[PDB]
Amino acid sequence: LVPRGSHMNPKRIRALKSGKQGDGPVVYWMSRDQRAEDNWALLFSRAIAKEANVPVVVVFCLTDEFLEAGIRQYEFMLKGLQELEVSLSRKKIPSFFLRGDPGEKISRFVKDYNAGTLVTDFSPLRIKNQWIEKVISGISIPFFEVDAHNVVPCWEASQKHEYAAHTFRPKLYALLPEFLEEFPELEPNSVTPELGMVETLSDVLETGVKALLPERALLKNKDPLFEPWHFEPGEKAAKKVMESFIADRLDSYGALRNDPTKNMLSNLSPYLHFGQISSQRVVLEVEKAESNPGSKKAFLDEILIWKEISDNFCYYNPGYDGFESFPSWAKESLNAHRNDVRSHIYTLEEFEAGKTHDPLWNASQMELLSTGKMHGYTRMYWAKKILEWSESPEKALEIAICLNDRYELDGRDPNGYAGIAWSIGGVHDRAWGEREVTGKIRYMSYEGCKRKFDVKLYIEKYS
Ligand SMILES: Cc1cc2nc3c(=O)[nH]c(=O)nc-3n(C[C@H](O)[C@H](O)[C@H](O)COP(=O)(O)OP(=O)(O)OC[C@H]3O[C@@H](n4cnc5c(N)ncnc54)[C@H](O)[C@@H]3O)c2cc1C
Ligand SMILES: O=c1nc2n(C[C@H](O)[C@H](O)[C@H](O)CO)c3cc(O)ccc3cc-2c(=O)[nH]1
Repeated sequence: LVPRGSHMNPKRIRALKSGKQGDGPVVYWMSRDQRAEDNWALLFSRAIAKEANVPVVVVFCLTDEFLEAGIRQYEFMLKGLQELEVSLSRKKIPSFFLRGDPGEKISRFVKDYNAGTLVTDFSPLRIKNQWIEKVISGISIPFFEVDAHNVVPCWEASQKHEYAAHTFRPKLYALLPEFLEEFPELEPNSVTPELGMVETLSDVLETGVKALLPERALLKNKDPLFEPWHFEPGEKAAKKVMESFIADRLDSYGALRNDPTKNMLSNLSPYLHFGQISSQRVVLEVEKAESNPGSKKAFLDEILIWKEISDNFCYYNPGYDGFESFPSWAKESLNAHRNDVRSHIYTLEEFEAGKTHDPLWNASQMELLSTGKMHGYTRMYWAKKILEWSESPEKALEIAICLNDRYELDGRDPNGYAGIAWSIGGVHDRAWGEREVTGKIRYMSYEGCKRKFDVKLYIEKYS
């Protein structure tokens, strides 16, 4: 059914719904992993199709709202998809396009297109679970899930929530020999569909990407400060970004990754978030590069351990966007400090506009507003001050999530929920010295940042 093959480890795929395979095509419902290369979900779909002697097709369902995403994210995504249509067409793989709630739309497409098998990629977010539940209730064919985003499938890396990077790391590293491997080439279709009410991705893109942008987003926020030229979308551009990282930035990454005045990060996160490039691919190429061992170890721990522990966090904590997901020590500490007098209480709107008393905080928010990607070091500072200057930890978490999800190109992502939870709630951290308001949550002061990098320069750049 799912045939054996070179580099096709069956542990990457599991049945969401087992059943009777139909005579029709294999449909890959693409959602998280928007690429044609290095995509285990697409590769498995193609293998299932080959075994059944049917075509494989791809379908995508555009929702007009997604976790507070606006025009900046939808346009980045849709420009990517425009390129993807060409790549898929070159492999003779049809791509179809739906609009609305994927729950309803995907199950109806499965009926209308007479799919014999359904496959999707893996996301641990609540919204994907909700769509999947609805689809299952509406189909009568087998439905598989493939982890295309993680090197080690999320449900294999650990059977539970990992409290620390140091408990996850040995589990993950022990499984790299099995799962850190090259990808096979995607075989083009050899079987022709020749196949109403179904529009192709090509069809819907004939009048451009702008026509597809959600109306509700534009109306809610014109997004005047966004600068679209910092990150070009799509698989080709992602590859360029990875190659320039390796060539120009990787050697200095270990020394300078915590300095937000230096452009020494990979800049891969928007591409990784939309699955326009594979983290497994990135790891393979970094492993091959001759660079500083310190920098390689640091980079690999981020894209392997911290990225995959974020999927672990969301997968094993259904309330990952809530205070109750925090470790017990942190809930106890924040609870004990709930009635401490705050020095500042900012509204969502004040934080959003960068209108605090702290110019480093404001500059961090301006980097986010202007570029859609805040430096990783200042993201920690930024979220921690939202805790410090909100009425409650719950309110802080709500605000941090909202701004991250509204404005980061790489947001609405397990890495964001996990990073915000680390920052505000000590998830995957330890307790530090007790303070008013913030209790034992790790503190990051303005003066501490001044000691570590040129704060004045960062502020000037985003003024
Ligand atoms: C408050 C807060 C919010 C965050 N929100 C997001 C988010 O919405 N989306 C997002 O992808 N990351 C988020 N992160 C994690 C991290 O800051 C970003 O992944 C990183 O800054 C992206 O830039 P880069 O790809 O140039 O990073 P690089 O340092 O080059 O890292 C390469 C890749 O490794 C992964 N990675 C790196 N650092 C982390 C980390 N700390 N946790 C998890 N994975 C990591 C990412 O996939 C990243 O793209 C957040 C962190 C914090 C503290
Ligand atoms: O399948 C979809 N995935 C969309 N995604 C992808 C999202 O990463 C996945 O839907 C989740 O991983 C759950 O599968 C978006 C991601 C963003 O950051 C912003 C907007 C979207 C919109 C959609 C969408 O309309 N349909």
